[PDB]
Amino acid sequence: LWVTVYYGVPVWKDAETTLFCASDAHNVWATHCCVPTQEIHLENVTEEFNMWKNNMVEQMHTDIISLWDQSLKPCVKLTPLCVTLQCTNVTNNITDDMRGELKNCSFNMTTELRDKKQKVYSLFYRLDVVQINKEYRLINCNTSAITQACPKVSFEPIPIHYCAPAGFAILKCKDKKFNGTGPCTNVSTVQCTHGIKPVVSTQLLLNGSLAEEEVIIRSENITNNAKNILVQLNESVQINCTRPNNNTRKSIRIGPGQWFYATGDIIGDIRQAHCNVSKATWNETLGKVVKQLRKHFGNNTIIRFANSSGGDLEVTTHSFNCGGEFFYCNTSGLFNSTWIDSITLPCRIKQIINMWQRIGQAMYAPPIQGVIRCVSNITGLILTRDGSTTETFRPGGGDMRDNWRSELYKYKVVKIEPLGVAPTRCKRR
Amino acid sequence: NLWVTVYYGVPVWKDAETTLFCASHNVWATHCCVPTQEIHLENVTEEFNMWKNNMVEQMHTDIISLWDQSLKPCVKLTPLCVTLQCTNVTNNITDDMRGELKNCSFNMTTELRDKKQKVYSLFYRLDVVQINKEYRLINCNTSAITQACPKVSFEPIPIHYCAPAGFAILKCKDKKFNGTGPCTNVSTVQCTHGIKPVVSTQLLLNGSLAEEEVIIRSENITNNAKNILVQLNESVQINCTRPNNNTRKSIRIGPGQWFYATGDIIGDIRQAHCNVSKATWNETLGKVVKQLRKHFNSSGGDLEVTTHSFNCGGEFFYCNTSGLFNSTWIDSITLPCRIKQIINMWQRIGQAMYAPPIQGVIRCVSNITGLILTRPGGGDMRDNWRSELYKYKVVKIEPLGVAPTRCKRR
Amino acid sequence: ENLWVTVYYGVPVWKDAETTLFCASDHNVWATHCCVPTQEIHLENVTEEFNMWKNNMVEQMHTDIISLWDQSLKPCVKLTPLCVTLQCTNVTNNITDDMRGELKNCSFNMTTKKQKVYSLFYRLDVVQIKEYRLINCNTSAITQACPKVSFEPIPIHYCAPAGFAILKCKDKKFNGTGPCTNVSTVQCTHGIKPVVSTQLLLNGSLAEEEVIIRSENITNNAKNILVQLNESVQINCTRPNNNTRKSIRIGPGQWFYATGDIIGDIRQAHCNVSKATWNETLGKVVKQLRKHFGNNTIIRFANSSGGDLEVTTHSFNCGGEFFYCNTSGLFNSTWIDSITLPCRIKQIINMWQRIGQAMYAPPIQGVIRCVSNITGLILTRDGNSTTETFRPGGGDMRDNWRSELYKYKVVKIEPLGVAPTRCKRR
Amino acid sequence: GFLGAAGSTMGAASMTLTVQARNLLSGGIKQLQARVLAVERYLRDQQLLGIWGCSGKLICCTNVPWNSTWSNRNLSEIWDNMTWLQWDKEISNYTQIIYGLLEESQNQQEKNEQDLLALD
Amino acid sequence: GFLGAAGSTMGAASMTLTVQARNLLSGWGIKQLQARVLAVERYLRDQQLLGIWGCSGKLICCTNVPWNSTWSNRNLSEIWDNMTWLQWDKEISNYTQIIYGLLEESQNQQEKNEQDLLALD
Amino acid sequence: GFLGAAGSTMGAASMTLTVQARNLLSGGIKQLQARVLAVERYLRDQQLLGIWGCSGKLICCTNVPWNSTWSNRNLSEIWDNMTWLQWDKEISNYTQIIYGLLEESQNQQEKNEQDLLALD
Ligand SMILES: *[C@@H]1O[C@H](CO)[C@@H](O[C@@H]2O[C@H](CO)[C@@H](O[C@@H]3O[C@H](CO[C@H]4O[C@H](CO)[C@@H](O)[C@H](O)[C@@H]4O)[C@@H](O)[C@H](O[C@H]4O[C@H](CO)[C@@H](O)[C@H](O)[C@@H]4O)[C@@H]3O)[C@H](O)[C@H]2NC(C)=O)[C@H](O)[C@H]1NC(C)=O
Ligand SMILES: *[C@@H]1O[C@H](CO)[C@@H](O[C@@H]2O[C@H](CO)[C@@H](O[C@@H]3O[C@H](CO[C@H]4O[C@H](CO)[C@@H](O)[C@H](O)[C@@H]4O)[C@@H](O)[C@H](O[C@H]4O[C@H](CO)[C@@H](O)[C@H](O)[C@@H]4O)[C@@H]3O)[C@H](O)[C@H]2NC(C)=O)[C@H](O)[C@H]1NC(C)=O
Ligand SMILES: *[C@@H]1O[C@H](CO)[C@@H](O[C@@H]2O[C@H](CO)[C@@H](O[C@@H]3O[C@H](CO)[C@@H](O)[C@H](O)[C@@H]3O)[C@H](O)[C@H]2NC(C)=O)[C@H](O)[C@H]1NC(C)=O
Ligand SMILES: *[C@@H]1O[C@H](CO)[C@@H](O[C@@H]2O[C@H](CO)[C@@H](O)[C@H](O)[C@H]2NC(C)=O)[C@H](O)[C@H]1NC(C)=O
Ligand SMILES: *[C@@H]1O[C@H](CO)[C@@H](O)[C@H](O)[C@H]1NC(C)=O
Ligand SMILES: *[C@@H]1O[C@H](CO)[C@@H](O)[C@H](O)[C@H]1NC(C)=O
Ligand SMILES: *[C@@H]1O[C@H](CO)[C@@H](O)[C@H](O)[C@H]1NC(C)=O
Ligand SMILES: *[C@@H]1O[C@H](CO)[C@@H](O)[C@H](O)[C@H]1NC(C)=O
Ligand SMILES: *[C@@H]1O[C@H](CO)[C@@H](O)[C@H](O)[C@H]1NC(C)=O
Ligand SMILES: *[C@@H]1O[C@H](CO)[C@@H](O)[C@H](O)[C@H]1NC(C)=O
Ligand SMILES: *[C@@H]1O[C@H](CO)[C@@H](O)[C@H](O)[C@H]1NC(C)=O
Ligand SMILES: *[C@@H]1O[C@H](CO)[C@@H](O)[C@H](O)[C@H]1NC(C)=O
Ligand SMILES: *[C@@H]1O[C@H](CO)[C@@H](O)[C@H](O)[C@H]1NC(C)=O
Ligand SMILES: *[C@@H]1O[C@H](CO)[C@@H](O)[C@H](O)[C@H]1NC(C)=O
Ligand SMILES: *[C@@H]1O[C@H](CO)[C@@H](O)[C@H](O)[C@H]1NC(C)=O
Ligand SMILES: *[C@@H]1O[C@H](CO)[C@@H](O)[C@H](O)[C@H]1NC(C)=O
Ligand SMILES: *[C@@H]1O[C@H](CO)[C@@H](O)[C@H](O)[C@H]1NC(C)=O
Ligand SMILES: *[C@@H]1O[C@H](CO)[C@@H](O)[C@H](O)[C@H]1NC(C)=O
Ligand SMILES: *[C@@H]1O[C@H](CO)[C@@H](O)[C@H](O)[C@H]1NC(C)=O
Ligand SMILES: *[C@@H]1O[C@H](CO)[C@@H](O)[C@H](O)[C@H]1NC(C)=O
Repeated sequence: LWVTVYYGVPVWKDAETTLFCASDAHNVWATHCCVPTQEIHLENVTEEFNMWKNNMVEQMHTDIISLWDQSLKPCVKLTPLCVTLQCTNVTNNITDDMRGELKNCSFNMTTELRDKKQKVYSLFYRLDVVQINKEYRLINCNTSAITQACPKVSFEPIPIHYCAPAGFAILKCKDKKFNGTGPCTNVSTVQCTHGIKPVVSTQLLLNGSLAEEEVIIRSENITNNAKNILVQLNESVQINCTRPNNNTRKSIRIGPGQWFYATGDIIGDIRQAHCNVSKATWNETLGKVVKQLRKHFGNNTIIRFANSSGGDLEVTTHSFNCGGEFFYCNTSGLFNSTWIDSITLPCRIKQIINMWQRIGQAMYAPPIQGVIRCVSNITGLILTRDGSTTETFRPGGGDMRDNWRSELYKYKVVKIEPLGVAPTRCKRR
Repeated sequence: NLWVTVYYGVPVWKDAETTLFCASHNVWATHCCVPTQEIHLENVTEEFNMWKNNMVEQMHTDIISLWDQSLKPCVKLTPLCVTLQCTNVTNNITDDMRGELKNCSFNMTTELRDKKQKVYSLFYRLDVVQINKEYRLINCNTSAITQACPKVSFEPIPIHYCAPAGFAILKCKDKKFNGTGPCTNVSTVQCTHGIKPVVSTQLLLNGSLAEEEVIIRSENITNNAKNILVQLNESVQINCTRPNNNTRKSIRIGPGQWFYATGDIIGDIRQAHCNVSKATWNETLGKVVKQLRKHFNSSGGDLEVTTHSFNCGGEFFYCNTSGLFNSTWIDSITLPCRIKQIINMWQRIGQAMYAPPIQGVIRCVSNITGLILTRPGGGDMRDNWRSELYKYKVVKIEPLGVAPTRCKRR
Repeated sequence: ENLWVTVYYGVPVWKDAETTLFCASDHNVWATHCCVPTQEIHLENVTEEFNMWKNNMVEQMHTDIISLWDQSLKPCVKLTPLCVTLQCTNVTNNITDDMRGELKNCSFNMTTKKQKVYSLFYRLDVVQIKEYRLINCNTSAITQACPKVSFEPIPIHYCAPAGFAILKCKDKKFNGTGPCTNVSTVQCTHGIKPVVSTQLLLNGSLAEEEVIIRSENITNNAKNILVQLNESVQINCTRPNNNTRKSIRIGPGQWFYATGDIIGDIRQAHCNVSKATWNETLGKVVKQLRKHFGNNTIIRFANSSGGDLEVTTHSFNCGGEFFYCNTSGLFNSTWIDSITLPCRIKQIINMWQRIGQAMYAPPIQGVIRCVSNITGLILTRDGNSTTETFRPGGGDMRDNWRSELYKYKVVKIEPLGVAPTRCKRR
Repeated sequence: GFLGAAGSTMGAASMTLTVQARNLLSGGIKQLQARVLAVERYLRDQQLLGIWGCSGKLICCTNVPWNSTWSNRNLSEIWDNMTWLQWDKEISNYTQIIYGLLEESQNQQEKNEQDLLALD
Repeated sequence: GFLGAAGSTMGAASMTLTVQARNLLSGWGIKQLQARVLAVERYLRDQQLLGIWGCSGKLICCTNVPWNSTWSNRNLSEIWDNMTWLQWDKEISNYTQIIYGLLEESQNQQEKNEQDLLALD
Repeated sequence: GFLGAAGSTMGAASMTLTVQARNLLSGGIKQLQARVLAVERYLRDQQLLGIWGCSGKLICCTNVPWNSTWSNRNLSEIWDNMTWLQWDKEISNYTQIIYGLLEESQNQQEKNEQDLLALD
């Protein structure tokens, strides 16, 4: 027998590379994912997948942080804004739940000429100020610069697709009950991932993919209480969120081409922001989650759901960003049951945002005029388990990689190496 | 009995839009680092369209980009956005300059954060706006003013655009080519020849002349939304000056940060102006009219469009052309000029440049090689570059092809 | 008669070339830059011509060093709040009189509400305009170097890109120019520590057989002479004072590191060179200089001339601190147990003769001691009859790299060529 | 010169293939992008010739017959009385069909070579 | 149908090699240039190996280097009919450099022998 | 063993062409420029061998006769005497002449093959 050389051989190795972003043709993602956007079944291929070690997740995480920072990098800083504020209560046609939530603050700030100053006022939410010595300063003035987000820039998530560079391919696992790690016996090759919306939230994962047959419970180690449980639902739960106050925007010149966008006066009555979850739907949804948890924790085990505990209102609440506004909603009205017409969740609003658990940076979110309505789909949950016949589950969050693992779990990147040899009966002459 | 035969190196092409590169303390001399052949194509007829030409769009983009990179590493004049105390310039000043110049005193920073200084400088009226005798610089409203670095030369030099491998630039050599349609005298070139990036309005300066006749070109003749670019058959020589013998003072405003201020005029004070010969100008218009008949004062907007924007000696002039275009067809002409130091180029609003003063007296002589008419108009800029790039197009070379032959493999 | 052109590819030939080399190595500035990890072929019958004075590798290294330095200082605190008037008095608190007048206790108004703060400064960094200001507040911004960044030299290697090779001269007597008959091909250089110094070259390679004196056009007085020693001279340098640091907040998350109080008594920084070792070392240099200047020519060593502190003294970076030592105790003899060199310390540093940039070197806590190897000298000739006077000197950093990159040449591989053969018809 | 034969007939222009091929590989970030792209174009044309069994040739003959429906023109109306610029329009919609046929023919031929070298 | 044959045995997957070849070139700032430059470098390295072994221009190349039972002590009937290329690649993964070195040595000797015969036998 | 044969005569050095060839392609903006240049130089040499009809070969014989003016030497004074570095210097002024002749010869050879295949 003789060595025969073959080129174009259908083989591969696991690999880590840089994927590029493509989209479906002033949004950040639309601007970045400039490349515009089939599937090949691989019969008898049984490849091994590992969600918890998937490099595509780290790439997505890095791309989000980088774009966010590049987006804010050229925007006006609010350094000249942190002066002592003189604040009083907003008491005009305000309900009871809102008393003390809003303050009317006046202060001495700069103008376009170096020798001039102006007295201006703005409204602030209680969560954005620090009382001193009534006199206030903004949160984070003495620890970081606060950058105002540009009002023209949209952070609305749009679907994005990750695509392999030439020489690489993405393998997709089609096993309907795949639990993140292990062998997959139904594999296909794709050029790009499905459209993934880079939605940022805690506790409840919004606008993702649904499971096709049953609720799927995924964990790196289901028996390790230090790890999170990602729960993918097989139907969505619709959640209706709003910020009912008709607001205004007050543009203040702070320098030569530099503007600050202050919260202006509120038109009409002042009410608390909130989210509505259908009650029957939520109850049935948890019953399904519980059946699947029993498969790991015992069919005679008591399963309890309880709310969050420690941490700031970044993780103890359901954080989300819709309509350009940042909401921190109370989910204790959802995670309150023991297993053997609507639920209203009150919400808090903040303008000074510390993204991705960093402490040296902050963003100021300009006010949004009018009234905000958002309708979202709950597609999954993040649960944690308490550390002998009863188990207790609580909402989790904070580490964004776990949100992106809920979509990038079916995909693996491999490198194609189309060259090899094998014995044959031919001889070159 | 025909077989497919495959050929590589086939001399064919397609229209394409690709990136061209430039070849030659001047900004273009520094940028166009590449040093600098024409092949006649017999029996090749090609279609050209100057109004749909990516080469023009790239030249526009490159000029803006280069300008910004040039100003980026320079002194940012934000210490000057203070209230200025200003009076009129008097003493040996003519009647035509009354109220034209102002003497402004102000409180400026120094190299130490705990010290201040009182300085004064002259400004032209166009740069200073009231806000009493209290004034501010016109742009201490919308943006920062960057001082151009005095060592940097923005003198236009000829530059050449060159194609990357796999591409070619085709040149139209037809006489009396009006910027569109088929061209029968065609050749391939490596580069576009020396095009000077001269920035002006109404009158196009130091461009190419037509070989035989004045050529009238427009995207859509008989529309009204389009400019008419007139390429002249002969040049008209225009003599411009800023007669005032000036000086400078260097003011330190920070740790090695210098501001260049206009000093006292050390000679008499007179108005800037441009001259053209009267007969040459009258003959030039007669030729333009003769051609306009084969087909059948400026107004509206700011100085940048209503006047002849002109860069002479590095100084920025805004000349009145009503002395050139005031006649109905059916020894010299003098055009008064204004001088401005705060320049907002290319209709951008987030940027501004301070043009440092120039010592002594400025004189230059330029060639009028074309007009932009609509009645003078223009101010679009892309249209100035279209007057030099109208004869070029970029094509992509496509080396593979197949054809029937009687040759069978083996 | 019957010869035909035959084309060969993979022919072992080359041409002189200038290309870009990349760095490779085994919070340090070079450690994070030379991220590429790190092979010699003797050429049996190759004679090649080398010229260390026109070697492009030297210019490439110079450019890379400047770039890394400037890049590492970009994401750091810009000390503009310090360009204010200072009111300074002399420190007399337990000074041993060698240091009298060297340290000043400066009080100033920090405008970042204003606050009154204190710091100590070395005499060399303060301009007496009481009423003092820091040097360079009239010329350039001063950037504080980031305390976490280490500028300690580590060996680095320059490596050829594909298509290129580096040829190395292995002769033992190589004089810096001309043909070399022991040539080998290498992928990367031997490992060069980017040590910055003047007058004395520290921690370089030693000559293997004898002291080698290399210079371009040696009869020309306006040229530096690079003397490579065959044995090192150990030099012990210290900054005996026990310093502390004072952190002054100057913004929302930004701090200035000021020199704090000295604990214990205050003494002058100094370097120790053994007398016997220095005398034998210097004698060897003289023995070799006479080969160019004459067997009965008197050689005299004299100290440096006037000029900037940076070139009249022996400058070096020790522990991260910047020393400017007086070498007149070394270069002082006529040729026919230890030497103590007094040292000055400076915190505002202007490198590579640039004046538009300045760096503030944060104070270093504790006591500093370095043990360094003198591996070579940089001498110049003083403009005569029978006496040749030599002085230490030269501030051009390129010469500190020519001393290591003298054995290497970069060549471009040209694999294609033709020759006559007797074959035809492909 | 480059494209000197562009207006010549196909049978004349076929004699300047070396001239055209010779200048295709060789005539701030955008300059680097321009060079990378020129290399990619060059390689795609070379890969394609290799797939068709024409590696190393400017003129190569294959086993794919000419299907008359692609042109409906006879000899001396193609190699004469016509230029390549026009031919490139006459068959512009059959290019992908022809390329697919060329790839298939070569794959079949390599298998046949492999068998003959084993059988004999 | 890229990698469509993966999972099929070698005797079937060895056919339709054009598909995995014609799809190797047909694919931020610096990061995208790096992705493109790498794809070119990888392509060229594989082509360089085929060239130096005398397999330029071929997808299927017979050579004159004998197969060793040491590399794989198996019959053709249990390789081409029973194994997939992914399995085969693992089976002989430790003999790849040995085989490649032998292929280069063979080609060098062959070119010299051809030159000697072109020069009048 | 890259350049190991550099000091050897041409007759021996011609046997090490594979070690030289396999080391030519492999082994912030400046790193990309270095990589792009390595690729462009590699491809220019490969294109040139291909245009001369030598693609895939390290040693190729052509039909361009050797001119006694390019080098007035016997084979025994070259192959068993000179190193390649010396040879390269001796005939460097004829480089373009030889290259031009090599391109013309290959173009004629391809046309002759095409005519023979059509004739047979
Ligand atoms: C259309 O094209 C014409 C040219 O055909 C352009 O006009 C020329 O513009 C340039 C730049 O503005 C002028 O150059 C300047 O000339 C000044 C005076 O020159 C005299 O002195 C020099 C001394 O060496 C002699 O060689 C020369 O013959 C003259 O006797 C110089 O003083 C200027 O120098 C500047 O730079 C140096 C740099 O070191 C500084 O030291 C100086 O202080 C100063 O800042 C400069 O060289 C040229 O003279 C103009 N030609 C004519 C005929 O006037 C038109 O501008 C162009 N049209 C448009 C719209 O751009
Ligand atoms: C020529 O080459 C010589 C070396 O051959 C250089 O001399 C060395 O220079 C470095 C830096 O100046 C010295 O490093 C410092 O050593 C101090 C002493 O520690 C000793 O004892 C501990 C006991 O546990 C050992 O672990 C340690 O290895 C030593 O043996 C340390 O206290 C210093 O630590 C501080 O700096 C480091 C910097 O990374 C920080 O991480 C630490 O947290 C801390 O802040 C430091 O490690 C080294 O000791 C010198 N060697 C000798 C023999 O003196 C010359 O400087 C060089 N010449 C020139 C001009 O560059
Ligand atoms: C989950 O997906 C839903 C859509 O399925 C997202 O809700 C949509 O959000 C956009 C942007 O806030 C709304 O559009 C806006 O409408 C106003 C109308 O005046 C217009 O002025 C704005 O310019 C913009 O076009 C859209 O109406 C809304 N959809 C619904 C049903 O209300 C939702 O935000 C996503 N969830 C999360 C957390 O991202
Ligand atoms: C940032 O620092 C300033 C001091 O520099 C803080 O302001 C002081 O707060 C104390 C206690 O409330 C008062 O007694 C002082 O009179 C305040 N100083 C001034 C100048 O007003 C300020 O509170 C800090 N920022 C935040 C968010 O707390
Ligand atoms: C202002 O808010 C505080 C919040 O604790 C509340 O106690 C107080 O009564 C409010 N004042 C008015 C006038 O409503
Ligand atoms: C602005 O400054 C003046 C200074 O006298 C002070 O009286 C006033 O209260 C300040 N205003 C605000 C809103 O802080
Ligand atoms: C002084 O300036 C004012 C405002 O521009 C103008 O009205 C007045 O006529 C000027 N006086 C003189 C003497 O020019
Ligand atoms: C500078 O400031 C002082 C403050 O009293 C003022 O009197 C003076 O008029 C100012 N000078 C100028 C030129 O603005
Ligand atoms: C324009 O003409 C006048 C005479 O009417 C003359 O005094 C002046 O100097 C001329 N200007 C220029 C730029 O030559
Ligand atoms: C013209 O300017 C120069 C500048 O150096 C000066 O020396 C000369 O005296 C001035 N002449 C005048 C005002 O007539
Ligand atoms: C412009 O200057 C030249 C210098 O030779 C002169 O001949 C010409 O007449 C001047 N033109 C005008 C309009 O004054
Ligand atoms: C250097 O050359 C000498 C002859 O001048 C020879 O004896 C010695 O062995 C050579 N050394 C090396 C490293 O090749
Ligand atoms: C040593 O270097 C100098 C450099 O100027 C040169 O002139 C001299 O000839 C060299 N000596 C030898 C032996 O090559
Ligand atoms: C060497 O120096 C002498 C002066 O001492 C000078 O005349 C000669 O030209 C120089 N040689 C070279 C090669 O530079
Ligand atoms: C320098 O220090 C070493 C020990 O680190 C010692 O052996 C040597 O003698 C000292 N040299 C001098 C000149 O004091
Ligand atoms: C152009 O056409 C003429 C016939 O009209 C022909 O003789 C000439 O050779 C053609 N030119 C080229 C380059 O083929
Ligand atoms: C290709 O299809 C278009 C469809 O509009 C047609 O106009 C053109 O003539 C066709 N080309 C060929 C070669 O048939
Ligand atoms: C290759 O085959 C021969 C056959 O005689 C055998 O002796 C040799 O050991 C084999 N190679 C290896 C590495 O076993
Ligand atoms: C080097 O040259 C000698 C003759 O001087 C010869 O015997 C030897 O073989 C050559 N070495 C090589 C590697 O060619
Ligand atoms: C090439 O020509 C130059 C003169 O232009 C001559 O000096 C050189 O020796 C020549 N080289 C060869 C190989 O003949």
